[PDB]
Amino acid sequence: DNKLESPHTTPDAVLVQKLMAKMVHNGTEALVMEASSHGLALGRCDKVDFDIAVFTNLTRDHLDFHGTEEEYRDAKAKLFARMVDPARHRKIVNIDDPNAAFFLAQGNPDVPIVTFAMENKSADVHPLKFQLSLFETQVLVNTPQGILEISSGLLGRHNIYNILAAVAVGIAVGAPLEDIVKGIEEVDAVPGRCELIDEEQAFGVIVDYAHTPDALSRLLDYVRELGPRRVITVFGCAGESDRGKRPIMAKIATDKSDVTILTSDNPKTEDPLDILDDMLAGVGWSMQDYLKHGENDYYPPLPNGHRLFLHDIRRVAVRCAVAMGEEGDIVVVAGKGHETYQIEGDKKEFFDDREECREALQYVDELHQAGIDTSEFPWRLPE
Amino acid sequence: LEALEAMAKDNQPIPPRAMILSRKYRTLVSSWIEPLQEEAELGYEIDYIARYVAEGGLTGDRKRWVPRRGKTPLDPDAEGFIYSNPRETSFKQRCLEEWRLHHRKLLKTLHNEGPSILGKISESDYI
Repeated sequence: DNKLESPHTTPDAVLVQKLMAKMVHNGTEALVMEASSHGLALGRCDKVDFDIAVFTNLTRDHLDFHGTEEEYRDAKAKLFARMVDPARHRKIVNIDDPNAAFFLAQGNPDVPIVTFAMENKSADVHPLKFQLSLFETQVLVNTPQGILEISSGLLGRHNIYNILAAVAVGIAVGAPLEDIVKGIEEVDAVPGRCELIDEEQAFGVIVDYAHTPDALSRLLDYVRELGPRRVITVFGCAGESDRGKRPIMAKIATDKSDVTILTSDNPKTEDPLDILDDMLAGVGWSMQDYLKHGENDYYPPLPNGHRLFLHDIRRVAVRCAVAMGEEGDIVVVAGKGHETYQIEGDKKEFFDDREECREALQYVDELHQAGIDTSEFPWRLPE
Repeated sequence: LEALEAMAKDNQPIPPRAMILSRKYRTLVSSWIEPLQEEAELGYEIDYIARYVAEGGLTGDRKRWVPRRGKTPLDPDAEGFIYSNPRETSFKQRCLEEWRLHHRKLLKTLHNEGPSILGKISESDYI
């Protein structure tokens, strides 16, 4: 259950094997080595006999590193074919992805193959239920091999696809659907990645990990499909990073969000209010235009009707975004997910977590009782 | 008009200092018009991301317009003027202004040297 601290995403293969042997000697009955596409292409999980090698989402991975598309999928297929057993390896993957079918075509054909696609009729899996919500999204899966009940996912399609892919692995061990109750409970536990709303009765808070433009865009689309009323987001850019990434990120954020807050997610020795101006230049505004408007009490909106806010410090802006939210609306924090490190300059501070959001959602009641207005960025302070 | 014309007779190219504003619309040719500091409508909405990439993207220098404490003027335009650039006025506003003055002078002559005048129909006209 415990996980050792590792700097890289994929540790050394020899060290991983030694840790797995030490665990299997005493304190663990099974040693499963799971690595991502980059870890599998590097050789971390490749040098290990994999009983079940399935892909959750097959697409162009490590295209800039490996230099060729479908390289990670081919490496995973080769690693699975190296150590393969009859009717023991699972090929559960979405049928819509062509890389998944290309990887399933390679290797030993005696291995069991199955599809977890919902729209495909050959996969026989389908949600067949309408219970999507920010707290829990239960589906009644009706498949011959898959379990009946499904796991409550925070996302509309991504979490549903993950639950459908995990249902196959859960049913492979046990045909009874009662054994998947623990897996469904663990999936609804709101992990670090694509976290769900808090259990407390308050506005929805979704902590996500979105840094690349495409992932940020797809997460924003999924939130728009899930967000009933408003889409409130707050994020920032890292210093000495891709300079062209900031304007496209700001544009993709402002295109579909009504109100967005721009902060400094990772200063890392880079001057503040500089990359913030870079993000502001995406919507055509300059920090001068905003600052001279801030002396007034108007704050004109965007031409498309949306609104844009910004602040230097991360804590106060995040607390305001958590407080500036409607009942049916949910607040999305795509700046950082499972990460708990904020490097402001040379020093780093570990002051980024969900406990701050919980404290803000608890104290917003006292703020409203005091009479403070948190509708927009210029809080109307009484006298 | 007179000046730009003058330069021609001399075969000297307009120097690079003519430059676009934050709104790229501003240029000596288009600025004097009445709508001021307003991006011109091109049908298709201006590609905001495209402008960014052009000035600086990935690597490179852009005059990021963030206000700073040091006293160097933010407009690159101000450079070379000792204190600051001249205040903005349209041809229109200027024209109304110029107009008032000539008139004022005639009124001024009237105020001090004008109560009496050569015309004999003046008493009715003065009022």
